[PDB]
Amino acid sequence: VKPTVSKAIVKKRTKRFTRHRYELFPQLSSSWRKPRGEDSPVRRRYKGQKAMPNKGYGSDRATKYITPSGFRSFPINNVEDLYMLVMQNRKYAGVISHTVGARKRKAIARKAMELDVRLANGNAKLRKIA
Amino acid sequence: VKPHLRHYQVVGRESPSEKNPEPTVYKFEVFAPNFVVAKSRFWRMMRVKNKVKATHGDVLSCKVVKDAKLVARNYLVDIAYYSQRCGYTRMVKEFRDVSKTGAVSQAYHDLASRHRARYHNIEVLNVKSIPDHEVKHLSIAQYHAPNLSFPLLQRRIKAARKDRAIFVKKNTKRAVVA
Amino acid sequence: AKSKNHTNHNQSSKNHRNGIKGPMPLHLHNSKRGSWLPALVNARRVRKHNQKAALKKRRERIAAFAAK
Amino acid sequence: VHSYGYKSGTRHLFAKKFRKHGAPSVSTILTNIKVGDYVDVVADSAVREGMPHKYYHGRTGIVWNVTPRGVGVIINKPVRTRTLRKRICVRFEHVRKSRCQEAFKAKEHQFQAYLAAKKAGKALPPLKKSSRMGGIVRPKNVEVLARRVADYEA
Amino acid sequence: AAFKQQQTENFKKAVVARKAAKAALKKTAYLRARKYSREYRGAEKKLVTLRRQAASHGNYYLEAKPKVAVVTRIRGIAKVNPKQRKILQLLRLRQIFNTVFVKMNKPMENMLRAVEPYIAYGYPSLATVRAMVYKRGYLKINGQRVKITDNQMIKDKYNNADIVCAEDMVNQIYTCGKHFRTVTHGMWPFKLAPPAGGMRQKRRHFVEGGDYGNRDTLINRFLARMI
Amino acid sequence: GVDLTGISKKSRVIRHHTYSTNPYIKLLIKLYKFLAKRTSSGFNKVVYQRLIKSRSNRAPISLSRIAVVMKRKAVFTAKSKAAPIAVVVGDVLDDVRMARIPAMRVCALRFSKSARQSIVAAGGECLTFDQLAMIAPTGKNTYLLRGRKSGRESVRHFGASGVPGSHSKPYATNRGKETKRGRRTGRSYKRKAFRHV
RNA sequence: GAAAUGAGCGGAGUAUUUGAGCUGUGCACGGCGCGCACGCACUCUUCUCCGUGAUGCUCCAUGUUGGCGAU
RNA sequence: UGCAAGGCCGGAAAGAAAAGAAUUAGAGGCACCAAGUGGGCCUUCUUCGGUAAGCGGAGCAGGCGAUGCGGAAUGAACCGC
RNA sequence: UAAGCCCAAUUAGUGAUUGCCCAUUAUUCCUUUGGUAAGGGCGGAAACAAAGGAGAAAGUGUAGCCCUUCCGAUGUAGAUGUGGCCUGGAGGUUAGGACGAAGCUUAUGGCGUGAGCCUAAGAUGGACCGGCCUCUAGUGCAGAUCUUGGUUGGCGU
Ligand SMILES: *O[C@H]1[C@H](O)[C@@H](N)[C@@H](O[C@H]2[C@H](O[C@@H]3O[C@H](CO)[C@@H](O[C@H]4O[C@@H](CN)[C@@H](O)[C@H](O)[C@H]4N)[C@H]3O)[C@@H](O)[C@H](N)C[C@@H]2N)O[C@@H]1CO
Ligand SMILES: NC[C@@H]1O[C@H](O[C@H]2[C@@H](O)[C@H](O[C@@H]3[C@@H](O)[C@H](N)C[C@H](N)[C@H]3O[C@H]3O[C@H](CO)[C@@H](O)[C@H](O)[C@H]3N)O[C@@H]2CO)[C@H](N)[C@@H](O)[C@@H]1O
Ligand SMILES: [Mg+2]
Ligand SMILES: [Mg+2]
Repeated sequence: VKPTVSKAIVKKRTKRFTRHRYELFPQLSSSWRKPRGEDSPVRRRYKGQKAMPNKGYGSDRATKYITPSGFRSFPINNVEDLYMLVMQNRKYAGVISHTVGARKRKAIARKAMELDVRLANGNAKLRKIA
Repeated sequence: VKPHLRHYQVVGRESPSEKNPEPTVYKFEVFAPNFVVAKSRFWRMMRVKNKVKATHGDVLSCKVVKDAKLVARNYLVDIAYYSQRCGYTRMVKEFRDVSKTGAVSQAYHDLASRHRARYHNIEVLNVKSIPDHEVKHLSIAQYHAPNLSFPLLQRRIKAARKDRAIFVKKNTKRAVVA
Repeated sequence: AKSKNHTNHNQSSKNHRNGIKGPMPLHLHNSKRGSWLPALVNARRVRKHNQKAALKKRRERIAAFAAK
Repeated sequence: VHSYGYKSGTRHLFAKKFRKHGAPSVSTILTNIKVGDYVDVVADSAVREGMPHKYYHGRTGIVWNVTPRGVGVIINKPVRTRTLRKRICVRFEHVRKSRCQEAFKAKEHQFQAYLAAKKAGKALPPLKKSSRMGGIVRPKNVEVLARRVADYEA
Repeated sequence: AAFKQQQTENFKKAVVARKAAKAALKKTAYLRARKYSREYRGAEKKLVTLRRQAASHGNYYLEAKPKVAVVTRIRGIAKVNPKQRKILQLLRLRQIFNTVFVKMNKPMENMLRAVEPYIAYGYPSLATVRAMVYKRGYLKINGQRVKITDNQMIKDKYNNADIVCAEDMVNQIYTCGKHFRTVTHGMWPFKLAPPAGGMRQKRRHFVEGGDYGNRDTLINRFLARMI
Repeated sequence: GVDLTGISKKSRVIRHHTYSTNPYIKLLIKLYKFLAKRTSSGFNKVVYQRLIKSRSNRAPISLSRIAVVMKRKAVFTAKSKAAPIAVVVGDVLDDVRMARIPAMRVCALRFSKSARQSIVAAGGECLTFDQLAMIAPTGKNTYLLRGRKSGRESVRHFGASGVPGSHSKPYATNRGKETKRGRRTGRSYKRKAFRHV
């Protein structure tokens, strides 16, 4: 398949909303925690500070969730889950799960060329010829 | 500089009341930037002289007065101004300008410099072009000499905004930068 | 120790957030209890006639329906 | 006001006007107050009996009670966030009949003056034209407003 | 297809009915806007005649005092006292550079005196009204703010059979008429741009050398830099 | 930038969906949300909006109450017309205190086992709202009723109970406990049973 | 150009009726104890008409000219 | 036969004219349940004690508290927003 | 011969408008999100093989049933909502794993506003475990002179 197309992917922000002042502390994760500090410069929204996640940063819903190939991603675990993506084929792409073994990925990658269903993590070498 | 004040003739009147069925119509000469200022200086003077308000008020006319031929005249701008100390000082102040509305504008520019008085603290009375033989101060009377002949010394000849430069070449009309 | 005694500062701004709720009309809560009593006992004699007139008028409005 | 009694701060308020002293007049006794009427509570010292409190002195409300020498009257008092209706009871000298609805009973009876001249007759007083229209001014007198020199010497 | 044929045979009638109502309202807006233009041009000639008949015999023509004011708000929403703040709500001036047409009677002037540091008002011309109604005039249709695009949408809004086009609204606004209130309460408050070229001083009256207060028809050149 | 001061206080609480977990109320909300928009009848507007309401706000009606208000409308009904279909969005309970009742046709959201019997034994009929969407689908010749919310215990406890005028009931598991001070004139005061307004 | 709703894209013509002039006759206006600066009533300048529902509920797909790109 | 009261019956009703003759981003009226707070502080103006105070205490409003942003080089509170 | 003070202009007695520089303001154009939100469509119109395409759910809330339109949006203390995220166990269902599960590692990208989720590579591991709906609780750390273990600069002082 070739993906269905739409307008260009805008992505209001590509920078991660990381935590305030996490770089100075090896404990602190980069996952966002909201400041409740009463004198916090990020919370009080100063000029030179990090931004905070907000409803305005949300993504264009016509183009939301689609990967850079042009496909939404549906995680599959075996061969019978390719059969859901037959009509929904130029919209969704298969993502073979990590715990699926190397033996069962042959059966999935053979039929996903037969049945013409894009896998996001499989048979990219073979899809390049045909 | 084609002056900043205009000669408004504001005509107005109190109102047809039933106390006063036909009221008195008043004429008023004012030098104002525009007619909205000129109408309000008129109702300032209707209040402080005639007990008339603008609410119970008619402006019958507020029209500009065109000037004259441009001729060098001598103007007596009999002018008064308010300061907090020594309030309501009145001076006479003969001037030398081409028009009557420009003569009052000069009076507002040196009541502002010699005495630091602003627009609303100045009332202007009886601007008239007087002849040469009535001018009393010699700093205005020195221009009635029929053979004046002064030189323009100590000048500031600047370039013409299209050919101005930053670095010219010291004996030369070039422009090495700009 | 010492503090601030009495202030009326925020209160008029607090009183107008949910409004000054205005007075209610003169047909609501117009109880005549506590009024001058000889005229209160008289008006009870009249309302006990106006109720049986209202019982008779509605009963007379039904016989002017079962015949028409 | 350092004391919070009933008549506190009522020095000038419960006083009588200059050369207006004396006991109340006979046209106050004969003035008959009826239930449902707008009266106007104004406390009358020289009675000093059945006076309203000092709050109810410019106030005006509806009579709800008439007793032999008393008038109940419903007066709105705003408290915090609400306007509750206080039913005070005074002596009859501390109420005046209110002329608040005088200008409404005037244009009501003008609407039975009109409609008694339109449906039956035709004679009407003419409608009044506005003085704000643009007429011509015939100047019977003109002056010059000029701020003379002699206006400053005073 | 037995049900679907009767629907498109009824849709066929509603197409020729909107095509008739479009050209019927095109004529009675072409005809009614000609009537008003004769009044705007002819009554303007009448006062040029009366002011010459006045001036020839030494008399004066007292012009009619203006009945319509245009009122724009020139200061923002901060630090406003509750008497001044309520009048700015009752004039529908809740944001900076909102503009409303009001009548110029005694109830409205005594509301405009109370909020002068926040507003700049004056007397509009015919072109100031029709530039505000055409370019920036919107309507309150279904509780929503929709822009005037055709005279059918105006006629659907007012339902008055006297206000059928966009020249009816500039008529009732410019010359007060019986329906000044319904036209202006019909529209949303006009939201203008800031003036190009600037403002001289927001904080002082127009007579003091600034911007607020009354401009005795000078408000047209100030709004002509905003519309 | 807009001076919208009292604009959140103009908002009200509407709740377009139901909180119920019943799959048969959700089918009537499927049916009457269809009829509310696709019909100009004010019946289906009110029947849809009253079906969303909570179980406390769907207070039940008694069968002797249906039998009295249907009587007082059949007094001034011409007897060529039959009678309306009584419809309550809520429960019909039986009334012991009213033995004989006419043949009325009642549509309720649930009937008792005994309110169902005394309707059909009087020659009547218990309907349901899918069955009312077929006969009178817009509510022609109906009589929409509610059921009483005053007289509840909770409504009788709403109030202060010790400010003047209030005759609400105190929250007390012991009845003879809160009866002394502030409730008898001999025990220093008794709250005034009446206050104007 | 995947419904181009136009004084603009089309058809169909030589005119349409907007102003400016110059005006008639009543009224209104301006002076008196006849004027009307052409207000209200009934030759110059300009393009004027009719056109196409959705049998499309929604979304997405169609230029030109180079540069790069040969597994 | 008047008066006061509560009803009943019929009438009229610019739904409020004209005189500057209102306006409204005007859904009105009820009720339940319960947080946090109950140290405030600054300012134009009015003001009290004080020699005074970046002092103490009040009045009307607006602010900071709780809020940045654009300006006054810097400044919780000023100017603009 | 101000880059100072007081007045005044806007390209200058030339013939009329607004010298120009800067905002989380204003106008307008996009996108998001929420409404006391407001309207429309949802009986598959006909027709169409491979060698013009897919969707269309009567719907609080989703990867929102699909479109069109309008308005609002910051906030401490606080309240609330969330087919909002995350952890241990239980009831059901649907699947993974010696062709490599859990765990660990990261210049492994992807996408979600975000909490987070998922893929890839380990020249890591060596046997268990995921997703969804419900049920349950010893369920989320950055600080308590926090507890216990280890480490570190001072310092080869
Ligand atoms: O029952 C009383 C009521 O609780 C009380 N508010 C008031 O009603 C006012 C009315 O006030 C609105 O009532 C709404 C809720 O009761 C309220 O709306 C707002 O409430 C908040 C939370 N309750 C917010 O969540 C939200 O901003 C908004 N819904 C009030 O706006 C006024 O609007 C009326 N003008 C007057 C009523 N008296 O009095 C009731 C009497 O018991
Ligand atoms: N009076 C006319 C009729 O009143 C009916 O309502 C009447 C009664 O049904 C109703 O009485 C209810 C009672 O049903 C319910 N079970 C208990 C409730 N407390 C009572 O309410 C009444 O009674 C108490 C008695 O002190 C009063 O204090 C209270 O003010 C009053 N609401 O209140 C009215 C009694 O005067 C209906 N509204 C209607 O049929 C009709 O209008
Ligand atoms: Mg918080
Ligand atoms: Mg724990």
